[PDB]
Amino acid sequence: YTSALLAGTITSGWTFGAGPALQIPFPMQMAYRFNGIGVTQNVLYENQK
Amino acid sequence: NTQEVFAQVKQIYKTPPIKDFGGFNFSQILPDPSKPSKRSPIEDLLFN
Amino acid sequence: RASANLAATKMSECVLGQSKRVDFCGKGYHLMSFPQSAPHGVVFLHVTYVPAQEKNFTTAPAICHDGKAHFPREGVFVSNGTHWFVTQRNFYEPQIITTDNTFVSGNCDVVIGIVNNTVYDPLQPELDSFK
Amino acid sequence: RASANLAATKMSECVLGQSKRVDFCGKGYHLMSFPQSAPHGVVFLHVT
Amino acid sequence: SQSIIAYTMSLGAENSVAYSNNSIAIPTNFTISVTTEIL
Ligand SMILES: *[C@@H]1O[C@H](CO)[C@@H](O)[C@H](O)[C@H]1NC(C)=O
Ligand SMILES: *[C@@H]1O[C@H](CO)[C@@H](O)[C@H](O)[C@H]1NC(C)=O
Ligand SMILES: *[C@@H]1O[C@H](CO)[C@@H](O)[C@H](O)[C@H]1NC(C)=O
Repeated sequence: YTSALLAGTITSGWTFGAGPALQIPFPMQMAYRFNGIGVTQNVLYENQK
Repeated sequence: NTQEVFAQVKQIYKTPPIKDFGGFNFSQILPDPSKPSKRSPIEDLLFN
Repeated sequence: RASANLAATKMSECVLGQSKRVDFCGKGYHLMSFPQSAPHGVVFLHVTYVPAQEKNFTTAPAICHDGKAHFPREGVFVSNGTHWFVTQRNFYEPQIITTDNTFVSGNCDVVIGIVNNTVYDPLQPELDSFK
Repeated sequence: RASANLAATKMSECVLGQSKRVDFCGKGYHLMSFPQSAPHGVVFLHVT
Repeated sequence: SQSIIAYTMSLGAENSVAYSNNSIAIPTNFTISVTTEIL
């Protein structure tokens, strides 16, 4: 179950928790998480590595 | 209590074998298929 | 008493307003709620929102148009095979990529995996029609 | 049982989504969480 | 032909999703559901 939760988190964002699982690229997910905290997403794409 | 804290999803997923995650390296919390208990090594330290 | 305090918090959040806490007011995206009274208990009906009918799309994080990277304002770039569109995050609705839909930030050599395309402003056809 | 209800709430909010409650999911602005199993318990790794 | 059986639990259906670095699933339809909850 723990492995399933980790799989869903790292491949689907939070969208699997409310309905059907949708794949999404991982740094795109990180961009949405910065948009969650009031940071504009272009901060991430300049500084990824 | 154990069921209501863990049983939250109704499909069992799996990560793809390719690790093209843009630079992130989740090698320490992913399960390790070289062990009879398919656990991450963090879980192994927790159990030891 | 512990159950009663939990039910009180459920009424004070899920019913009198909209909560963003996932799986606090039922499974899905929460919209609203109604209470009903039962002998020594309460029964909530949560009205929630669940999407369906998903499709496959190719994406790109940014667009280098004139040497400048455009980032989508709210939503995501998608491509259906031939063109590029901006859509929001939870309903498929394509639009033409505008100056109104993106904004300019930095130079397009740093971001990994940018995709060349065009950006339509309404202002050049507006000027050239009068020209 | 009280602590287990707290754990289930933390699993449902910190892991499955992104909460705005300050210091619910660890110190700092919350980004995400990963769970790990443990003997009779769970261990969250909050990324902030 | 009815009788009593014993079995190992099945946790749930296995479901592998096609992850890539450049693919996004976007919903098109939606449903409004009502769920009950008793306290
Ligand atoms: C992840 O980190 C471990 C620890 O050094 C390393 O052995 C492994 O090769 C890394 N994986 C990748 C894909 O870089
Ligand atoms: C997206 O495409 C892949 C392979 O092209 C396929 O396996 C997958 O089922 C598609 N997604 C959907 C929702 O059909
Ligand atoms: C995605 O992975 C493929 C693997 O073949 C790689 O060639 C491609 O460069 C990756 N995409 C980006 C944007 O780097």
